[PDB]
Amino acid sequence: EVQLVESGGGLIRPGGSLRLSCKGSGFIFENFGFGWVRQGPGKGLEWVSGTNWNGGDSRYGDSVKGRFTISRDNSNNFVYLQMNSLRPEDTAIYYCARGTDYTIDDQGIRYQGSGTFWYFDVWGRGTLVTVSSASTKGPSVFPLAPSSGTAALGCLVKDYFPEPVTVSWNSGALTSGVHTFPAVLQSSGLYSLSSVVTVPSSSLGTQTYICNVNHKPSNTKVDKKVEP
Amino acid sequence: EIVLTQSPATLSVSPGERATLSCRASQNVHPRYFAWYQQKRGQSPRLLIHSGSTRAAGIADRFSGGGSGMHFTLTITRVEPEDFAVYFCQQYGGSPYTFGQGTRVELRRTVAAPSVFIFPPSDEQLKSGTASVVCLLNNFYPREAKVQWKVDNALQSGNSQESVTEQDSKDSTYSLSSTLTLSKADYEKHKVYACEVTHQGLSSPVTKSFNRGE
Repeated sequence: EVQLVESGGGLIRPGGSLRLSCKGSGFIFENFGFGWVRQGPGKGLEWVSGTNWNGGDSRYGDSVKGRFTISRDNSNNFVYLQMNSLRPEDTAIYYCARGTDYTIDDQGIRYQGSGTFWYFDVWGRGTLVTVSSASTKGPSVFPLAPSSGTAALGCLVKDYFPEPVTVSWNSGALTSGVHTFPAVLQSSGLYSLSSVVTVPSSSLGTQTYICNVNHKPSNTKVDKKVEP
Repeated sequence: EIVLTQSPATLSVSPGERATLSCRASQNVHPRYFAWYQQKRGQSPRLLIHSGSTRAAGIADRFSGGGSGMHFTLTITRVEPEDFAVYFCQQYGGSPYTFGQGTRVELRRTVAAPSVFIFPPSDEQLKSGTASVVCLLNNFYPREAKVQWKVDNALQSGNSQESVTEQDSKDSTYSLSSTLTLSKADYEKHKVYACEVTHQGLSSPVTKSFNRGE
């Protein structure tokens, strides 16, 4: 029943501001501390901000000290994170996480009800925050012709924005041996991935192979047949 | 500031074996001020151990933490297939609170050599001013593999990007793609395009290549 829900994520140009909101429910919001943890594109976890049960103690991450601001509303079950002057390096999934419902002072005594942001026992689904100056674009689909056991063919989806893109082969029929690689951000601020599939050596001449690229954020749908 | 260093980077284990993850703190940390998190693919992280060696809510019996000073460990008695994920260690004895870079727990299988393919820049792309040469490594274990590009016996650097799949669900292998991007101008200036792959399953570095327009 206990759940945390993030909101406020989305595309933001460099230098812009944004405000994240977290709705706590199913627990006594008053006793717990809270904190924000972000996770970049396929990387580890980084501590961003945190606040205690009453909000009297608020620490921030080293990278974001001064730019970010955390606040809470105990009378409405909300945790906020004001983010100012966003750089491309702040692109990540931001998790709203619940702290403790207690604390322990210097003398080693336990204080019930005075929660803090030591560790986090409850995490939300997180909200995605993309910081880029580039504009929305549909992908260009180039073929990867098999030339000289077996043979590999594929589709190079290049220069699109933003994520995601879905690649399927022969609609829903072809699945076995298909490898869709994670997208890679280029120097131009545009994404680009590859999707390959291995087929029998003599299977080329008989049956055709199409990759169904589907980029919803640009209303783009592309069918690409691949041949030597 | 306390820097946490997890080792090993990748922990290759088999279902049933015992797993011991390590975290090397730069400064001394009180044993009661440490935590461990688990994160399966595509999901939010989850607390396993808090207060040094206390199992979180609904955490299985096999998980256990401990340690003091600069060395902390998380131990799984026998690992289940549900335990294959990324594990982060966290300290909170010193401000600011920091995480480890993470330890990937993978399913260990037998060594498999990569099937190396190579793709020339499509004519559709060359007609648009760019050129992308793709080098593919198929179904290879372990994850460690070095790929170096050679254009007319000249080593490349910085102009190539790599991407690798998650561990396959069927055969527990990996697949890697290395994309070398060049302008159409510099692409026409050359003839031989090679891709030298170095792997454990190979007795010696395999080199797949093609000649432009042949």
